[PDB]
Amino acid sequence: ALPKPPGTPVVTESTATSITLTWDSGNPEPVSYYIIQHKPKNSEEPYKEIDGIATTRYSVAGLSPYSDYEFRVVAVNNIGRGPASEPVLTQTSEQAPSSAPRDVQARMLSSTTILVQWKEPEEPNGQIQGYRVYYTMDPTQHVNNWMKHNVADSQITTIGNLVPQKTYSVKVLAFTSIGDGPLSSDIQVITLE
Repeated sequence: ALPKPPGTPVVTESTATSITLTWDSGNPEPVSYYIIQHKPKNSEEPYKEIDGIATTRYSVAGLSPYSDYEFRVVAVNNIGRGPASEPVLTQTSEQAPSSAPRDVQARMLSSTTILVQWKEPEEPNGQIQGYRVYYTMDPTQHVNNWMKHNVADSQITTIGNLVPQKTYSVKVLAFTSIGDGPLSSDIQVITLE
């Protein structure tokens, strides 16, 4: 007869871009192979299908970081294709952001304070936990020797105690739990009233 549905698949490995599934055959007799059905959790469209999986374990790659996914497994034998299992829900791991905060802007508020603001990076790869604002009077320095101000998840901050009539270079990165993303390319702001 046709195969019965495989056992509900179990996620046993995950990375930022892959999910590894294992399942029970769900069947008394041997199965020829399996088909994995996968989609984003909140897609309302039909599952995509990976055909011809010859074992009861498979890693689905390259998915995107910090994303919700739905999977099912289908068994096939010589008679044909059985019903899909019950779905499993899961989520790929986070990464550091892989793009810079966008539209980074700064303007003078006084001779000693500026206003810095930006937009969220397009590629956060995770929950943004905060931003780090780098600023200096000498941008030839390594960024780790610039002055630094840490911020929570936000898009605007003020920075004070600046020396008047100076060009300050400013760079901003976002960070997730995993790590720091890239720095925006330098902008300049002058402490001139």
